[PDB]
Amino acid sequence: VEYRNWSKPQCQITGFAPFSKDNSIRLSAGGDIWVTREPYVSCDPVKCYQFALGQGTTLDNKHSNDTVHDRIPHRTLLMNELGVPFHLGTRQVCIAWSSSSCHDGKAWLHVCITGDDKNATASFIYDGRLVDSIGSWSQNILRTQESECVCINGTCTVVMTDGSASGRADTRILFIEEGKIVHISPLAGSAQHVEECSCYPRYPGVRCICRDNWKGSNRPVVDINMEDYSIDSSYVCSGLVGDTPRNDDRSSNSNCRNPNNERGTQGVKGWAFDNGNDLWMGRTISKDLRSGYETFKVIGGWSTPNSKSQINRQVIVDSDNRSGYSGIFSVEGKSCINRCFYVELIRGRKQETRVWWTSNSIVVFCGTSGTYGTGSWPDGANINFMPI
Amino acid sequence: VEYRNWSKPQCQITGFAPFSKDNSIRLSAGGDIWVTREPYVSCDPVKCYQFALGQGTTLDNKHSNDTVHDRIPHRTLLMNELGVPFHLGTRQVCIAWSSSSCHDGKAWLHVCITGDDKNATASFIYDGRLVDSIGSWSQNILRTQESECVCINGTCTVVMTDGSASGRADTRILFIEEGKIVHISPLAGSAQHVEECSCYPRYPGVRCICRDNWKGSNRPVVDINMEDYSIDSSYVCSGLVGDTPRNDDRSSNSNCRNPNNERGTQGVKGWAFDNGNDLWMGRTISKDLRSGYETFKVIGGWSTPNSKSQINRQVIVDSDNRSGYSGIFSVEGKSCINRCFYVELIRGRKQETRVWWTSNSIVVFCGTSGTYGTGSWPDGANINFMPI
Amino acid sequence: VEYRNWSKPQCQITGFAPFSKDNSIRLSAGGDIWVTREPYVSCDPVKCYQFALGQGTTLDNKHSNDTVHDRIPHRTLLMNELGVPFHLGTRQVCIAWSSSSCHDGKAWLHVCITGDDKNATASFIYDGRLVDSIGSWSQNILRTQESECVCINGTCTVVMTDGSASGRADTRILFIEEGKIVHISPLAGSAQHVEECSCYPRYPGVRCICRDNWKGSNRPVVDINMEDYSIDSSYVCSGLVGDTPRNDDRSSNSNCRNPNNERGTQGVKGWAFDNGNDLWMGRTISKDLRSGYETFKVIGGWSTPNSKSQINRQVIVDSDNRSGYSGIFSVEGKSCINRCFYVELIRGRKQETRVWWTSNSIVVFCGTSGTYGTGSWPDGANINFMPI
Amino acid sequence: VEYRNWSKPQCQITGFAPFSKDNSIRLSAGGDIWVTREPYVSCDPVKCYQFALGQGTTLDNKHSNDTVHDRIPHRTLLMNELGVPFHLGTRQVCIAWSSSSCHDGKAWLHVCITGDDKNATASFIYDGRLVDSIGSWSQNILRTQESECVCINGTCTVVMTDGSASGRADTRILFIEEGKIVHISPLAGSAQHVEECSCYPRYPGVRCICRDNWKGSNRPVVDINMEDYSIDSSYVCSGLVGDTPRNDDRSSNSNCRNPNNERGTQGVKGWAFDNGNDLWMGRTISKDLRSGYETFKVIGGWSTPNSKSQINRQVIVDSDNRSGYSGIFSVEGKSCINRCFYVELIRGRKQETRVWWTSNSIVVFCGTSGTYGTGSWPDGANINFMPI
Ligand SMILES: *[C@@H]1O[C@H](CO[C@H]2O[C@@H](C)[C@@H](O)[C@@H](O)[C@@H]2O)[C@@H](O[C@@H]2O[C@H](CO)[C@@H](O[C@@H]3O[C@H](CO)[C@@H](O)[C@H](O[C@H]4O[C@H](CO)[C@@H](O[C@@H]5O[C@H](CO)[C@@H](O[C@H]6O[C@H](CO)[C@H](OS(=O)(=O)O)[C@H](O)[C@H]6NC(C)=O)[C@H](O)[C@H]5NC(C)=O)[C@H](O)[C@@H]4O)[C@@H]3O)[C@H](O)[C@H]2NC(C)=O)[C@H](O)[C@H]1NC(C)=O
Ligand SMILES: *[C@@H]1O[C@H](CO)[C@@H](O[C@@H]2O[C@H](CO)[C@@H](O[C@@H]3O[C@H](CO[C@H]4O[C@H](CO)[C@@H](O)[C@H](O)[C@@H]4O)[C@@H](O)[C@H](O[C@H]4O[C@H](CO)[C@@H](O)[C@H](O)[C@@H]4O[C@H]4O[C@H](CO)[C@@H](O)[C@H](O)[C@@H]4O)[C@@H]3O)[C@H](O)[C@H]2NC(C)=O)[C@H](O)[C@H]1NC(C)=O
Ligand SMILES: *[C@@H]1O[C@H](CO)[C@@H](O[C@@H]2O[C@H](CO)[C@@H](O[C@@H]3O[C@H](CO[C@H]4O[C@H](CO)[C@@H](O)[C@H](O)[C@@H]4O)[C@@H](O)[C@H](O[C@H]4O[C@H](CO)[C@@H](O)[C@H](O)[C@@H]4O[C@H]4O[C@H](CO)[C@@H](O)[C@H](O)[C@@H]4O)[C@@H]3O)[C@H](O)[C@H]2NC(C)=O)[C@H](O)[C@H]1NC(C)=O
Ligand SMILES: *[C@@H]1O[C@H](CO)[C@@H](O[C@@H]2O[C@H](CO)[C@@H](O[C@@H]3O[C@H](CO[C@H]4O[C@H](CO)[C@@H](O)[C@H](O)[C@@H]4O)[C@@H](O)[C@H](O[C@H]4O[C@H](CO)[C@@H](O)[C@H](O)[C@@H]4O[C@H]4O[C@H](CO)[C@@H](O)[C@H](O)[C@@H]4O)[C@@H]3O)[C@H](O)[C@H]2NC(C)=O)[C@H](O)[C@H]1NC(C)=O
Ligand SMILES: *[C@@H]1O[C@H](CO)[C@@H](O[C@@H]2O[C@H](CO)[C@@H](O[C@@H]3O[C@H](CO[C@H]4O[C@H](CO)[C@@H](O)[C@H](O)[C@@H]4O)[C@@H](O)[C@H](O[C@H]4O[C@H](CO)[C@@H](O)[C@H](O)[C@@H]4O[C@H]4O[C@H](CO)[C@@H](O)[C@H](O)[C@@H]4O)[C@@H]3O)[C@H](O)[C@H]2NC(C)=O)[C@H](O)[C@H]1NC(C)=O
Ligand SMILES: CC(=O)N[C@H]1[C@H]([C@H](O)[C@H](O)CO)O[C@@](O)(C(=O)O)C[C@@H]1O
Ligand SMILES: CC(=O)N[C@H]1[C@H]([C@H](O)[C@H](O)CO)O[C@@](O)(C(=O)O)C[C@@H]1O
Ligand SMILES: CC(=O)N[C@H]1[C@H]([C@H](O)[C@H](O)CO)O[C@@](O)(C(=O)O)C[C@@H]1O
Ligand SMILES: CC(=O)N[C@H]1[C@H]([C@H](O)[C@H](O)CO)O[C@@](O)(C(=O)O)C[C@@H]1O
Ligand SMILES: *[C@@H]1O[C@H](CO)[C@@H](O)[C@H](O)[C@H]1NC(C)=O
Ligand SMILES: *[C@@H]1O[C@H](CO)[C@@H](O)[C@H](O)[C@H]1NC(C)=O
Ligand SMILES: [Ca+2]
Ligand SMILES: [Ca+2]
Ligand SMILES: [Ca+2]
Ligand SMILES: [Ca+2]
Repeated sequence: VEYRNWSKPQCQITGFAPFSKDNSIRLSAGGDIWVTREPYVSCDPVKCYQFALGQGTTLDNKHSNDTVHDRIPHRTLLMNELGVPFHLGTRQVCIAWSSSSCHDGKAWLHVCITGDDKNATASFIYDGRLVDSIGSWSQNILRTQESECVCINGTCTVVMTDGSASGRADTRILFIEEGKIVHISPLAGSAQHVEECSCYPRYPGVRCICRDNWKGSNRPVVDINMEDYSIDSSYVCSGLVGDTPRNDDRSSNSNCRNPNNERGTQGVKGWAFDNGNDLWMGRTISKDLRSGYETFKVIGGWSTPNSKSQINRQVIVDSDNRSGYSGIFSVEGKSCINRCFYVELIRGRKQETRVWWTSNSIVVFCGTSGTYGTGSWPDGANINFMPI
Repeated sequence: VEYRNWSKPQCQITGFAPFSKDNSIRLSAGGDIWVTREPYVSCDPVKCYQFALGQGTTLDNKHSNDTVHDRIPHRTLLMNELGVPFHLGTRQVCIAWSSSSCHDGKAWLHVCITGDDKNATASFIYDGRLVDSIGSWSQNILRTQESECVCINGTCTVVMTDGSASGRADTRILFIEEGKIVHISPLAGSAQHVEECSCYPRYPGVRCICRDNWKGSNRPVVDINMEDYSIDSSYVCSGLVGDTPRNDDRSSNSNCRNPNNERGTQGVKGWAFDNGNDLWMGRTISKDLRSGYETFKVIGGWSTPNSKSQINRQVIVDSDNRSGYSGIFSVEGKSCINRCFYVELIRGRKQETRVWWTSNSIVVFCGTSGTYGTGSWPDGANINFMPI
Repeated sequence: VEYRNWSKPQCQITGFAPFSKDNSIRLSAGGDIWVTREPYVSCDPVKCYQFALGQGTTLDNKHSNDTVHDRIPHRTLLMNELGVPFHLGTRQVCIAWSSSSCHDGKAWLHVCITGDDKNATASFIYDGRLVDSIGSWSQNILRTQESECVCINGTCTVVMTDGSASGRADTRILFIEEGKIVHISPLAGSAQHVEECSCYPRYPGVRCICRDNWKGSNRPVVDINMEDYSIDSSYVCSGLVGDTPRNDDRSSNSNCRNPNNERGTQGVKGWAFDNGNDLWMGRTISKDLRSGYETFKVIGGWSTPNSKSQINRQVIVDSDNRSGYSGIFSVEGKSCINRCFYVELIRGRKQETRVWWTSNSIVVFCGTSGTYGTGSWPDGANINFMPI
Repeated sequence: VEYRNWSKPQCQITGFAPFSKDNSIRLSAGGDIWVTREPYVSCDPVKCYQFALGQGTTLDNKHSNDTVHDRIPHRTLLMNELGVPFHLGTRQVCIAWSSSSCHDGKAWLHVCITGDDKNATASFIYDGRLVDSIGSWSQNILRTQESECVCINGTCTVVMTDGSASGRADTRILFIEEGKIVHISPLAGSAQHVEECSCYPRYPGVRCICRDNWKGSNRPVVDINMEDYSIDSSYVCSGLVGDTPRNDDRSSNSNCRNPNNERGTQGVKGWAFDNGNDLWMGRTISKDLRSGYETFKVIGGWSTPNSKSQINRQVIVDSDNRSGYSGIFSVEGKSCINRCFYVELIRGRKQETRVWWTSNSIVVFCGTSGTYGTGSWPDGANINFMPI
């Protein structure tokens, strides 16, 4: 067994093709299914696994009432082969209300965060053993990715932040070998706020598109040099802009360097990735609510301040259905490495009031160089049939 | 690990012996079992797996209401070891309302089709990764086998069609190596309509008996030359005729070359395979409804226009119980390769009105050169005990 | 991987020690558990599996009503690691209302019997593939062991009978290599009726203690010569006598050669095994009903006509609780091969009338050369808490 | 595969970091979860498994009524990967109302005890086979660890006791190779009563901190010489004292040699381990009830009679929530071997009267040399939502 070094060209893609859907909410109205949120999928070298933070309860269970809250001591990271839903025989890999897992070629790495908001501890579990831990540096909710970390040659890097949600915060990128933190680098460059990074191997680096929860509608870019541990950061040039709230494409802007200050506050985890000077990306279809999801290529989106020429758009969840968080994940192919993404469909409170729980389900698509058609693949549950 | 090349004689068979039954509908009245239809079983070199398209819900779940529909975005391909039923811990291998999976010696191939009827996309998942995709060529429901594809020396072939259901349609046979489409051949020869092929290794070719949904009660034969990618097609000579609707054996005909035009429209997936000049086959016992299932050898059935001398018949599901789709699957034996088949028993709407769901269960038999007796092995559920 | 040849001394045993209990009936009042009967456990070279014939339904399911019947088309052989109960994710290995499985060192062999009582077919599934089949020779319920077959050097032998239940019947011992029947030997020697053999490796032979359902309270002994395929048969000498109905030890007899004709008709599957001139055995504690279960050594029980000196008795299920079938299974130890047994605890109709189902649970003990104490380990379900 | 010899330094630890929580009671109000108590986790060389004694029933099942009792014939040892809860597909490894499992590098060892209180039998199951058994020496509840045994170079040692609960009792330490008892040593040194040892590898020995159920609030220390089979025993020096009932730190004492006689009677399984002259330990936060759980280092706690200087304390379950038994488990790390612990959170009767069952759930932490924060991770179930 050898370490993953990811040195293969990114595959050229034409757009995305359907890959998986687990249908957890339709099934919960006739089965015992875990209540979850912040899902993600990561992939070892032979097969793919889906993950999620559970709320320590199943949906048709009175303990699902008020699961809107993001942090309780009972949240654990659930892990299953991609496609098998979170039934009662699923494994709780660790205690966590914030996580990031990745496989380095030889074993899985899970960083799990639980604890008091003001004094959280992050555990680094590697190959089944606890190998290290870190406590909260700014005493205000130590958080992380909520999607995959990425390892090159034995070192896995994860980006975490502690500080204000909508204010200045402290961000450090950690480099860890076999579960042991081997270096910590503070954020550098121009990003003003960084939360939930969606990171991906871009040999010899790793690149992350994150959430700016303070001043931007455009998303931050964090660049990690795996050899010097140097960090660099900017914003995505695309004038099209992927966070929610966002302005609307007529009036939206990005200059590649600062927060655009257009409906800056709040956000949603998202992804985007480069292809030459172009950008492939997804965002919700609504500019105000987390509804619908669409992906497209922005010609010039990676390199020209404000480029808004779009092409190859695809609807993934129509605008009348709910979406949520989304992230990227890379699968190594035979000749190139491909990029795929998952989009969390959340259901329940606060937006839907008939029930007292909050849960999600997932749908995931992978890049393709072939051809494809059209569709909309939403959650599917009829809220009127659900246990409340 | 090496590629399956299937070069071994077909085993001589005497008839079929019982092999598996999963009992999914009896169990659904006291367990959480997936709602499914279009089942099939395929087999890797060490063990056999059963598959089916689920309706993204379990039976005792309000979302099972109106599952009569064949295509919704929530259908996924379910996969389990043959014999373990589709309980909540089953894996949804991909998104699909039409599929075909096969194992080439080294990994599984799944072609999954989802999307808009007018603009569907077929994904080629090989060894866990998405490796290729194709969009709809005639903009009218891209569909495929619904049973096993077959691979020889590394190339797997699947036959798909897009076009009218009962009208002229476009059929292409795709050759794919490691998930990547390496050639596409249009249908050739005399078949007029080809849907749902039941294909099997017949070294160095592959032969398929399909469904003619427009003008025939006799079934099409598609012959694929794995070396030139040439396609040839005809109809099965047997005057006995396996599609449903069918005429009745007194008045039924087939001339090996054209649709017989006897109750042509509509059909049901079926199988049949050759043995010298003889034909082994199964069809429903009713000539109008999908009820009962029987298998037999037709002396001369493969080679003489209209041969109707039957022998070795076996009832598999008596004529008072429901059957459905059926297909073939080959298992490599020690000295010869054997042929087996599965018969889908559907239950629910539209035929049975007490409940609002539609689901199936399966029973599967394998060829045998030994001896056997008689029986009838139907679904078994008492419709009056079912959740509605 | 090599073939099991069982050539190691039988371990000297002092009595039996507790080994497993699966608690299927207590659990069925709060879980979806398969309805089953005729359980048995067999063991491959690394681990042990428990088996049973299911009634194609779970207990809290309306289809469990009237499961008293021994043969319906929906019965399948269930198989799980010893100790995990038959939950909905269990595998139905084959269709069968009568079975026998064994592992020959390299793969499992399952002989499964389904079909019409007057024309049943037995399938020989080996290593996942159907490899052979046989039809009913006397047209009257082809039946077999209901416990483990045993293989030595590649050949597995099973004993089957077809004929009257309580009358003269036809018994053949089949020798099968890799799933293929390689020889069939008719019964020889003095046994008058042979049903349900409990067989065990006794290098270079196999010895079986069976059920005489016509004229005996003493149990038949069938001896198979694996090298000439010769069969020999007698009755167990012990005057103590293990079938139920039985007379009572004061008035019971056995002369090692003929049925004792003491409450001959009917019976129950049982086991017994030799140790020098002694006999280790188990029987129900009642001489009329299948209640309680006790094991003991009968000094001289193997060799002296009528020996009744008992020693080392152990109660396994007290006389106020229900028991059922019981059988033997051998596990190869490090220096000797040990003998273990399972005892089926049945519940439900006809004896208990509150519920309409019939099911069992199991408890299993293994030989030991150490020390042990006392106990009673019954089913445990309170019939008043059960779903009816 | 080679035998575990545990010869690596203990890792230096700073305190404990969160490791797993299975949430079995919240889940039981919406799923079929086993009723259990006396949990523990043990770990083979690649991964960790959690264990527990089940009460042969699930919680939402009428058979859970009155599960307060510690010994019934239906209790079995359950075993799963750490983190997957005891759902219906869990394996009952053996019959037992008292257990101890450990992995010696090459296979698991399970000592299981069932039987009559006055005449219990302990089975030694090794690598799937029963290999030995022992009967009760003092005819009064043969009991054992209820947490992991530990093996060095092929020999596993377990400590068992038979005798009075609160009175003089007989304790023997057994040494077993491959499931076979190879030597038995009676307790020696100064401990007066020894129950439930929490033992750990301390090359070349094994050290155990146990429960003194007769005369002490301070816990016994048992030292096993793996080379001479010599036993030595004392009490933990720490004046802080970990059993419950206990006096309170102002008035508590320990002189390293005798029971302190401060609220001696009764107890609770616990752990503690040495680090130079210091002691790491956990105890309940209440000195009277099993509520809350806290861990800390006692400077001088291992070597100075009565040392009470505490430092590094951590709350694990706040004082307003229930805790229970706790034990230690060692995981071999890359350069040193680490120590981890589990704390059983019990719920139900007798303390909580709304329901009629008694069950537990677990939370587990592992040592860490890094940093950490604060939290409280209790069971979580709202007793008013539970099935009764
Ligand atoms: C968890 O477990 C516990 C304990 O578990 C064990 O419990 C049982 C269930 C076992 O089976 C095990 O499986 C289990 O593990 C449970 O707790 C128990 O729950 C019981 C109820 O479920 C409760 O009540 C008991 O239950 C027993 C069986 O369930 C009964 O036998 C018992 O009563 C018996 O004796 C009674 C004597 O009076 C008798 O009463 C009859 O009724 C009338 C009442 O009006 C008597 O007299 C009146 O009669 C007429 C009118 O009809 C005249 O009226 S009038 O005055 O003129 O107007 C009479 O004059 C008047 N009498 C006067 C004035 O004196 C009548 O005479 C009686 N009949 C006779 C023939 O005597 C009754 O029929 C029974 O025979 C009682 O019901 C248990 O106490 C309770 N135990 C504990 C420790 O809690 C838990 O419930 C479960 N539950 C859960 C959820 O876990
Ligand atoms: C079957 O399935 C296939 C695959 O899904 C599908 O094809 C894809 O269709 C989409 C939708 O049309 C294509 O994406 C669009 O691409 C155009 C750009 O392409 C045109 O122009 C360039 C040069 O500019 C030419 O080279 C090219 O040949 C085309 O002529 C974009 O402009 C589209 O974006 C606009 O439209 C979206 C809605 O479709 C808006 O939401 C978006 O905001 C953009 O609108 C803005 O700009 C417009 C002017 O530029 C303006 O008019 C609006 O008001 C607004 O300001 C979109 O990206 C995609 O590329 C196709 N993919 C491929 C591989 O062919 C089939 O359509 C489908 N058919 C059916 C029946 O289902
Ligand atoms: C125990 O189990 C065994 C195995 O299942 C079973 O044996 C099988 O029985 C079936 C049913 O009889 C056999 O199949 C029939 O085969 C005949 C042909 O065989 C006869 O004729 C040939 C020469 O022609 C001889 O060589 C041979 O020895 C036989 O004499 C077919 O004719 C049968 O088909 C007709 O009957 C069917 C119903 O059985 C109809 O549904 C079908 O439509 C056919 O009918 C048409 O033709 C008839 C004249 O040809 C006419 O009379 C009708 O009106 C109609 O027009 C059928 O294929 C099978 O081969 C046996 N298998 C083996 C290996 O022996 C036992 O019967 C079973 N016994 C019991 C008690 O359960
Ligand atoms: C703790 O746990 C241990 C292990 O379970 C247990 O020890 C076992 O006890 C049983 C029950 O006593 C023992 O089995 C009995 O063995 C005697 C024979 O042994 C005696 O005699 C021989 C010579 O004959 C001596 O060598 C030997 O030392 C003994 O003195 C059998 O006779 C017993 O069978 C009779 O009793 C049964 C009930 O116990 C009846 O059901 C059975 O039908 C037999 O009765 C018939 O014969 C009797 C005269 O022979 C007559 O009196 C009756 O009316 C009837 O006609 C039985 O097999 C077993 O060997 C012990 N095992 C070991 C390894 O020691 C402890 O007893 C247990 N203690 C407690 C308190 O739980
Ligand atoms: C964020 O998370 C971190 C990690 O959890 C946490 O840090 C830890 O805090 C705890 C609680 O304070 C620390 O443990 C205490 O340690 C002191 C000893 O340390 C002091 O004194 C020594 C020399 O004596 C100095 O070297 C050292 O620098 C400190 O000044 C203990 O005394 C504490 O025990 C007493 O307090 C407990 C409650 O905290 C009592 O329950 C216990 O019974 C002890 O009380 C008794 O003695 C007292 C006098 O000694 C007396 O006043 C009482 O009345 C009573 O008689 C305790 O062990 C731990 O070491 C810290 N860990 C690390 C790695 O730093 C942060 O506090 C946390 N912050 C927030 C906001 O959440
Ligand atoms: C650790 C934690 O609470 N993370 C939460 C984050 C933070 O609130 C934002 O990043 C602001 O910092 O976002 C969510 O609330 C959200 O957008 O739905 C969900 C997530 O659980
Ligand atoms: C992709 C799709 O809809 N396939 C469906 C096909 C087509 O309708 C026919 O092939 C006509 O083209 O047949 C069914 O309707 C049927 O016979 O029960 C089921 C199946 O789901
Ligand atoms: C194949 C079959 O029906 N086997 C059944 C046998 C036969 O009836 C007897 O062997 C008489 O032949 O015994 C049972 O009825 C019984 O004793 O409970 C159960 C079993 O299912
Ligand atoms: C074998 C057995 O009954 N063990 C039990 C022990 C003993 O009672 C004590 O060790 C006194 O000997 O402790 C418990 O009761 C307890 O503390 O909750 C639980 C456990 O099941
Ligand atoms: C088919 O494969 C087998 C097994 O690898 C090989 O021995 C045989 O020669 C091959 N035959 C052909 C015609 O490819
Ligand atoms: C312990 O085991 C390791 C791994 O096999 C070995 O290298 C080491 O030398 C052993 N040490 C002792 C003291 O047995
Ligand atoms: Ca924002
Ligand atoms: Ca037709
Ligand atoms: Ca009899
Ligand atoms: Ca005490």
